[PDB]
Amino acid sequence: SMLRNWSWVNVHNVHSVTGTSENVVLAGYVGLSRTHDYIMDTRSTPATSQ
Amino acid sequence: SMLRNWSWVNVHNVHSVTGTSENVVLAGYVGLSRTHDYIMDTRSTPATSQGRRLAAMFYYTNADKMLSLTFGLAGQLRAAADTTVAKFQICPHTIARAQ
Amino acid sequence: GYIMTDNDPLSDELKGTDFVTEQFSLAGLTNLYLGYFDGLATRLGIYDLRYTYSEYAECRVELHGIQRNFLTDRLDAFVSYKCLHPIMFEYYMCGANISG
Amino acid sequence: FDANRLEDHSCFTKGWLGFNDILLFPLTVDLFDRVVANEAGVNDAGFIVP
Amino acid sequence: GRAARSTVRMESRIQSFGEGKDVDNFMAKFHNQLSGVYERRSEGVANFG
Amino acid sequence: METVMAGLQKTVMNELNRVIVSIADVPKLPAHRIRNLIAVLAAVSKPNLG
Repeated sequence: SMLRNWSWVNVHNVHSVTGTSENVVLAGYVGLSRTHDYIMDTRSTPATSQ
Repeated sequence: SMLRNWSWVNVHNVHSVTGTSENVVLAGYVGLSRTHDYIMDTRSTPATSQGRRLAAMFYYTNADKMLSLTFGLAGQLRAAADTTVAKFQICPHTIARAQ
Repeated sequence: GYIMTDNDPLSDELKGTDFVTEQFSLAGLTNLYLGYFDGLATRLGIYDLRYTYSEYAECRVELHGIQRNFLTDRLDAFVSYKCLHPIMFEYYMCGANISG
Repeated sequence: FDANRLEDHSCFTKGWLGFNDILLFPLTVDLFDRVVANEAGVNDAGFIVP
Repeated sequence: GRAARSTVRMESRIQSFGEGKDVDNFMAKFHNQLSGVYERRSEGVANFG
Repeated sequence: METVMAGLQKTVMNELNRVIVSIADVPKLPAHRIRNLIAVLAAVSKPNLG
């Protein structure tokens, strides 16, 4: 059942839908800004209506 | 076979192609400037399209082609040194008089 | 820096011609691909960040077919990287076609 | 340092009278858990030094 | 080589640069860009960066 | 929890130890559905999503 799903193919003919690869290293959410704003009651809830 | 190839000659009658000697010490490639500029922006190249063409020929070359290129330069420079020697009368007497 | 053709004697003869006169780089080739893909995908209302990430100092974007050995399967050298049928292209691109 | 040449001090350690001992007073716990940090095989929020 | 008399040497001298450039923020770029090849939290990637 | 917050220091990558997601109020969901998403949130961080 795995040969029938084209597991036999040359892996060099499989292209990403963008044609590119990617190495992402992004500074992310830590949560110190949101917890600080909650204690000061400035912006307690950050989730918007949308 | 070494004697038949004149291993016995005077090492002073053997003249460089240029009529000069040399001792060059010029500060060179380290690679910290090339690697620093890569981390700043990985989307550039240090190799220009003229250097990629020159690189291609060295892939596609044999010793015979390179030997004639440089054994022709050695003739060209030795004829320009022979002109300079004749012009300025460079002989052991003339160099010793300068010393 | 590789003359890759399906005809093995042809790539040996192309070394001594004006084929090697004009040159280009993988970095320059990639930078044109990301620039055009970003503008086109936006015009299709996608807004992908493959070009935004390429301009971050900790992120690198490369073409997908780089990890293969180009000296091996040279008989598929001139086959493009278009993946989907000429009709599934018209399905997405509102009747537009690129080949036929 | 003790006398290392001719039963006398060197050119550099001679005449050093010293001062009051340095007290490393951490204003944060970082210096405390970096000194006892064992960087051999564990993640421990430190460098991987083989 | 009995009559050569010419020598050539290359010096790998490095100088300092970037009077203000915040060393610690480049060291972050270096060990993040090269994380896909070399182990990011190591004493060699921090030293060479 | 207070044991966890005691060791919540900054690493050598100028990086916090963990990602903080502070919950003030809870979206209206069944309890079992809430427990299931905690399982997901514990596994989203692991390599290959656990």
